[PDB]
Amino acid sequence: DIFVFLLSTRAGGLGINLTAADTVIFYDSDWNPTVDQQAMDRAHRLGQT
DNA sequence: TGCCGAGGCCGCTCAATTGGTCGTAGACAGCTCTAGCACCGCTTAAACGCACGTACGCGCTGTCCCCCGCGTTTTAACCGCCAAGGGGATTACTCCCTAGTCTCCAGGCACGTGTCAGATATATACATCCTGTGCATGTACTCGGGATATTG
Repeated sequence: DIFVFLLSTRAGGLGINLTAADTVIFYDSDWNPTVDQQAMDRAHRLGQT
């Protein structure tokens, strides 16, 4: 049902296991990488096909 | 110079108040009482309030005559302060005991009536006690002089 999830990277970018998402959009970006890497790899992980 | 070190602005997360919504349980408002006994209306023969010079009692008044007030300033320590120290008032936790609930259960006594008496009120006669008045001394007072106590 739910088309889109809205997150802030520091709140939702860790641990969350959002394997249901086909795609990721950053509306803005932080001065520090690694945050975004976590935010992406909490979709991109072993559960996906 | 350098470096950097120290420096100054902005999203999480938690923790009281605040206000909102849920549902349910006696307790409030109201009805009909009904029922009855007080309020009323209606007389009566009743007490006690009240509008009203005058005798006159004292509240208020025109005088002079003095202490305590009124004014000054030195000082004197009273009272305020701040800062430090010690503990004891305080806080937060864990174990514990009973405060509180309900429930059953009885009879103690506070409740109520049933009769009718020793009580106290009211009158008349009255004597007596008590008030208001008038009337001596006896003291408690104000003063002066000296002894004892106490402050500086």
